[PDB]
Amino acid sequence: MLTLKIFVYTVVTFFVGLFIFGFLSNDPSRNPGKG
Amino acid sequence: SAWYGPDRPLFLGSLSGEPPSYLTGEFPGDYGWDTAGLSADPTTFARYRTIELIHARWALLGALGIITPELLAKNGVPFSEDGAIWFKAGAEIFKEGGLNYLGNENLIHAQSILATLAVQVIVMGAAEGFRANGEAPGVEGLDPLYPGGPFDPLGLADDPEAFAELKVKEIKNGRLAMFSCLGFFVQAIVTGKGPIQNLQDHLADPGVNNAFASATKFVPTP
Amino acid sequence: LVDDRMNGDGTGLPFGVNDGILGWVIAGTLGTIWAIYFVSQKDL
Amino acid sequence: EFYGPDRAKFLGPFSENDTPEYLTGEFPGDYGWDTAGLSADPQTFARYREIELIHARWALLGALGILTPELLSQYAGVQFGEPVWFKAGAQIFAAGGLNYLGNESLIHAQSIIATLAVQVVLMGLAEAYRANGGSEGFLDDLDTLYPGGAFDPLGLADDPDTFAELKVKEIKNGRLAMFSCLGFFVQAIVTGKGPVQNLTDHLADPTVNNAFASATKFTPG
Amino acid sequence: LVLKALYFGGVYDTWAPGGGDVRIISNPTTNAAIIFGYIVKSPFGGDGWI
Amino acid sequence: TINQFYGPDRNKWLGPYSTNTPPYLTGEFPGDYGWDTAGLSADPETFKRYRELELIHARWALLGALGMVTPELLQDDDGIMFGESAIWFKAGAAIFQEGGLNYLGNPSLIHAQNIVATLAVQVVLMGLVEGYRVNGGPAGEGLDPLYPGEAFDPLGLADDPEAFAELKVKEIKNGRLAMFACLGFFVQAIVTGKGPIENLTDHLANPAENNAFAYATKFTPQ
Amino acid sequence: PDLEKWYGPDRKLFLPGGLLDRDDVPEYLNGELAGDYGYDPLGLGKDEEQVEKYRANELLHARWAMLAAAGIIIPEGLQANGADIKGGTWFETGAEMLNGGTLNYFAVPFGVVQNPLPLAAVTLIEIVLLGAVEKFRVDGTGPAGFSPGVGKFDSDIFDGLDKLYPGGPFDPLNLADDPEVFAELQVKEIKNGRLAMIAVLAFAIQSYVTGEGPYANITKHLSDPFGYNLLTVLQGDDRVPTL
Ligand code: CHL
Ligand code: CHL
Ligand code: CHL
Ligand code: CLA
Ligand SMILES: CCCCCCCCCCCCCCCCCC(=O)OC[C@H](CO)OC(=O)CCCCCCCCCCCCCCCCC
Ligand SMILES: CC1=C[C@H](O)CC(C)(C)[C@H]1/C=C/C(C)=C/C=C/C(C)=C/C=C/C=C(C)/C=C/C=C(C)/C=C/C1=C(C)C[C@H](O)CC1(C)C
Ligand SMILES: CC1=C[C@H](O)CC(C)(C)[C@H]1/C=C/C(C)=C/C=C/C(C)=C/C=C/C=C(C)/C=C/C=C(C)/C=C/C1=C(C)C[C@H](O)CC1(C)C
Ligand SMILES: CC1=C[C@H](O)CC(C)(C)[C@H]1/C=C/C(C)=C/C=C/C(C)=C/C=C/C=C(C)/C=C/C=C(C)/C=C/C1=C(C)C[C@H](O)CC1(C)C
Repeated sequence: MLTLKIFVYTVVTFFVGLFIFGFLSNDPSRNPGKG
Repeated sequence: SAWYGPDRPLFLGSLSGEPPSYLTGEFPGDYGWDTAGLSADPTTFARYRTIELIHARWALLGALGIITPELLAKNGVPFSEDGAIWFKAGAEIFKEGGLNYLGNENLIHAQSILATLAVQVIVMGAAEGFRANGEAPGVEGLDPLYPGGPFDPLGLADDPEAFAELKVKEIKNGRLAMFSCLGFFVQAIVTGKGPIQNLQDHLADPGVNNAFASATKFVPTP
Repeated sequence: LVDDRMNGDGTGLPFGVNDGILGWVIAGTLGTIWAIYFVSQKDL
Repeated sequence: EFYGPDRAKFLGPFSENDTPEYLTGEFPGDYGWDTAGLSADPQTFARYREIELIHARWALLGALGILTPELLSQYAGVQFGEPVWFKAGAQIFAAGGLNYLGNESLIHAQSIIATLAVQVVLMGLAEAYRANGGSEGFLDDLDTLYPGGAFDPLGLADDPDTFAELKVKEIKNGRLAMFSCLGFFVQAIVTGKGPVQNLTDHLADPTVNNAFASATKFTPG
Repeated sequence: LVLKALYFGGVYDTWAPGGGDVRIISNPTTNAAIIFGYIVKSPFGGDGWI
Repeated sequence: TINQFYGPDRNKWLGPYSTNTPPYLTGEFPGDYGWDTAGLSADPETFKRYRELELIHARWALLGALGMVTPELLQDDDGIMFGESAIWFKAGAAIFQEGGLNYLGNPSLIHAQNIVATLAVQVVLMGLVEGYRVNGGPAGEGLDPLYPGEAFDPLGLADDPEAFAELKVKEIKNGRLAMFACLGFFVQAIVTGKGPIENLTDHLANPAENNAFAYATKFTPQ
Repeated sequence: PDLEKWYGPDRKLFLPGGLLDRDDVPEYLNGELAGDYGYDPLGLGKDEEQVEKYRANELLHARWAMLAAAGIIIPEGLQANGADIKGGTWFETGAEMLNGGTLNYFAVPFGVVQNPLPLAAVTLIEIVLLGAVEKFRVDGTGPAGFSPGVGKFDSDIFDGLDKLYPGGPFDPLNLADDPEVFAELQVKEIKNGRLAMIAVLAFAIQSYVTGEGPYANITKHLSDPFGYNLLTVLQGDDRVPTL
């Protein structure tokens, strides 16, 4: 169970880190318009 | 943020005053701090800059190596009683178990302090005689202070502006590590416990567990 | 006792970490994502 | 050897390429060591040479002088008030006072303030005559660092060759004596036994009786 | 609010004995671990976040 | 006259037995008795930095010596005006008393308990003060770095440069005497554990036995 | 700098822009004096002669009331924390030496010395000292000198000086030679003086109402904010609760 807990914990913090740094990676510049 | 030239930030900010003329601002970390005039001439400045940067790298390695093993001791790596506390780590070689890297008996497991010092003398003497001279079996012409080449495997030091910015990061991180190494040396003597132990005592009750509790402990008493 | 459990419920357990390796891998994984993000800068 | 472009170096083959340009080997004991670089100024370098020279000589006096009481306690059983040098001063605080070789009628000194006053005035007048380079014609000359006149009775100052290698021998023996003097000083604070006593205890078992055996003595509590 | 709890009459405590009363707060928990362990705490049963 | 203190005809750091003194010491600065056998100030601007150090230290040590003596002079017969902290090297712990640090025996004076607050207030105030000293501020922006003399001399004093120079010689000789004294206070405190005034009174009781000679056996190794 | 916030046509008035158009100010206060907020509901100013003549009395009242504010707040506080003052409270300090009971002077930090001279000597030298000073003030005639700013000045310096601002002998530390900073400090002085005048009149009415000193007022108010204020003191005794 502890091995499963460490596995789910690293999976969740990996995906949440992807979300955090993806929205930090200049997101208001992804528009297809002018401005 | 203009880390070079006359418009660089100085060691007192808005109240800095006119920096010394030899500290023009062409070298990394130039905060215009030479109040004792040690580097008026170029040669003392070059030698002192070498002492700076060599000490900076030695202190970065030192600060990480003082922080790491006692952190791992708190993590479950089994250092018994003195391999955790940095200033007592050297005393670990005399115990019946020897000196075990990461607490495992299969790792290192050293018993001869004379042998480990002798191997270190020949290795570091060759390395430092090579560093001073600027020649080795495989490298011919390299900067004595910023060598590179085989010392830059990742190609990180290529383009001059990134090189200079990383030099500023190097010198400032090194100065911070030198400051913390002075801190480790002083808190070792006056408290008698590890640096992270000092931190966790300061994290429990900072209002009383600080450096002011250990001020009266060195009063010479008749 | 008849069977082995974590018994991590309650206790005000920060981030739900009962062993330090959990906090270490959380910090380490956020650090790896930050490392790739940071080195992959000065782009676009 | 010891002079000119192929002089000996403080790192040997490792001091071939990076050497200071101010260390040209005109002076005895020159090996090229200014890694910290405290002598980029020429007259400042001259002042440090003066410091190094008489420092070496004073160290030679100390190094020979703090072996002889303990060596004489060894072998032919010479008795003292106290033989070990770092506890020699308390000899003057004993009941029998200070005696040169244990004889009550050798010097028998008890007035420590008076001997301090005598030593201060005599060595002060000696040093003042040294630094001034003589006055009113009484030795009112010489280089004040290698005098020779009225200080070299054996006359081993001629033959500029022999003077050069003898000067190198002087500074090099002095540097050995300074290194030894730091040995005596640090063994005094760490071991608390005489230099010869530490060498005697050293010959029994070097494996367990090294400097690491007292490496845990100064562990903070 | 801190000043009101420390020197301006105290605040109402239901955990004081006798049914609770208005008590003057003495020695608040300034421990950072106790303060931020509530924040880092899970919101679910047994922990309830803050 | 003033020639005793300036020019080649001045007094010397070894008197009539000093001709080989150093040639960069022309006799244009206060003090300057010719004592530079180490030769550290042969460099001109490092010499300038060293004079700045000299005068700043001189002023600080005049204040320090007169402050290390003045509480122990103002101590009374029963010892109720000040507690045990009338001795200078135990003054700081006076802020750890339940009555706090009170400037005299009356609790109406200062009455400070927060050493952290006192340290932070001192750091901020002294930072602004020394930044004004190095760069310039309300008290001056282009005055002399060592002798500003426009708000720092409100009682006139520094007129008629003939008297001004010899008064500066008084500054530097009083200062150097003070730093010699402060070195005395430190080395007396570390080897006795007694206040400087009681060192003086114990010596005035018995000068043959009450001297550092009696304390020369204190640091002996076992 | 920033002297266009106290002088000129654009300056801080006694009301902001919405409640006071700039044309509502008296014409004789258009930013020529330090502390000109255009505050004149009742026409006492008339014109510039009467304005500067009243400013003379305003400035003297200010320079008295500021020292007064310090002299009422300081020794009462010193006695309250434990100095040996015996009469720090201002409305009963005079009652100490009615029967020869001379006051104790605190030369802080080296003070608490007894003043060995009685009320008759106090008042005789007080009139002969400040009467001499005030006769000097209207005449601009001063006998001797030795001021720190200019040492041992003769009597031929007070003539030609500006009345109500006599720089030189009365300026030991200078810091007013720049007219810019001198004007800024004039505004600072007159505003501090008006503040202290309000403060000392508040001290008076607070003493008349509460029967105690203003340092006691601020200390008890900081101890119990709602339990000690004006509406608390005029209650007399408690309050019937509304339960
Ligand atoms: C006429 C002879 C004359 C002589 C010999 C000296 C000698 C000296 N002057 Mg003086 N002066 C003289 C005339 C004059 N001086 C001055 C004005 C000054 C000033 C203003 C100053 C001196 C200073 C000095 C000293 C500089 C050298 C030094 O530091 O040595 C080092 C000294 C020694 C190595 C002697 C050590 C003796 C030893 C017995 C000490 C005790 C040892 C302990 C028992 C153990 C200690 C170590 C242990 C703990 C391990 C020195 C002692 C300077 C100084 O150093 O002041 C403090 C200084 O600032 N002189 C004037 C007036 C213009 C003079 C006029 O004639
Ligand atoms: C030049 C300044 C200075 C000096 C010399 C001292 C010295 C001392 N303080 Mg103090 N302090 C100083 C400044 C300050 N202190 C405090 C606040 C306190 C407190 C709260 C306490 C002390 C205490 C002590 C004593 C510690 C006991 C002891 O024997 O320690 C070792 C010291 C000696 C054996 C004396 C000889 C000193 C010498 C070896 C060192 C001189 C060189 C310095 C390293 C120079 C450092 C320069 C600075 C700018 C980095 C000690 C003599 C404690 C005390 O009195 O306990 C009874 C105490 O409780 N200090 C503040 C904040 C307001 C300071 C601000 O500047
Ligand atoms: C270079 C000179 C020199 C040195 C190194 C020493 C060293 C010593 N003497 Mg000393 N002395 C010296 C000169 C003189 N002594 C005396 C008179 C006495 C007496 C009467 C006594 C001593 C004692 C001592 C010891 C101090 C006690 C102790 O354990 O301290 C701590 C010791 C150490 C930390 C180790 C050794 C110190 C060394 C590393 C420091 C060297 C510092 C300087 C570089 C030396 C030069 C300083 C000045 C002169 C320029 C110590 C080992 C005492 C003793 O032995 O009691 C048992 C004692 O009673 N001395 C006189 C006057 C005649 C001297 C010179 O004129
Ligand atoms: C967030 C609130 C706020 C802000 C940012 C402003 C800002 C401004 N007001 Mg204004 N005003 C406010 C609220 C506010 N007002 C309220 C509540 C009132 C009714 C009393 C007024 C009535 C008012 C008038 C009549 C005028 C202005 C004017 C102005 C302008 C400049 C002059 C000035 O300082 O006014 C002065 C305002 C005061 C002197 C009120 C006293 C403010 C002090 C400093 C109170 C200290 C605050 C303290 C923390 C209490 C807050 C408690 C809080 C918990 C509720 C300026 C841009 C002027 C203007 O319009 O220019 C053309 C003008 O004529 N205001
Ligand atoms: C149980 C423990 C888990 C608790 C999670 C919280 C841990 C504490 C982190 C709080 C830091 C606050 C981040 C605010 C700025 C982030 C925006 C950014 O990123 O801005 C990005 C910006 C871009 O230039 O850079 C920058 O400003 C520099 C970024 C500063 C962030 C410092 C990170 C600390 C060390 C990272 C991991 C140690 C790495 C080890 C793993 C690596 C592989 C082994
Ligand atoms: C700039 C200036 C200018 C002005 O004017 C003048 C002046 C003052 C001169 C100046 C300043 C200066 C300074 C600041 C200095 C300082 C320094 C330092 C601190 C160093 C350290 C430095 C430090 C260092 C190197 C450190 C190092 C460390 C090390 C190696 C360590 C090691 C180790 C480890 C890992 C762990 C184990 O278990 C133990 C050991 C083995 C032990
Ligand atoms: C070159 C260089 C270059 C780079 O770059 C930089 C640097 C690093 C800086 C450098 C180096 C330097 C060095 C090495 C130094 C060292 C020195 C020494 C060791 C000294 C001693 C020195 C030492 C000495 C003098 C000593 C002396 C001694 C004595 C007197 C003694 C006395 C005594 C006696 C007899 C007897 C009695 O019973 C005791 C006593 C009293 C005790
Ligand atoms: C010239 C020459 C030349 C040749 O060639 C070479 C050589 C040898 C290098 C030379 C010499 C040099 C010298 C002599 C030096 C010395 C110095 C000093 C001693 C300083 C002090 C200096 C000193 C000082 C600043 C001091 C200061 C002090 C202070 C702050 C104090 C404070 C205090 C007090 C009040 C009291 C209380 O309760 C405590 C406290 C709070 C703590």
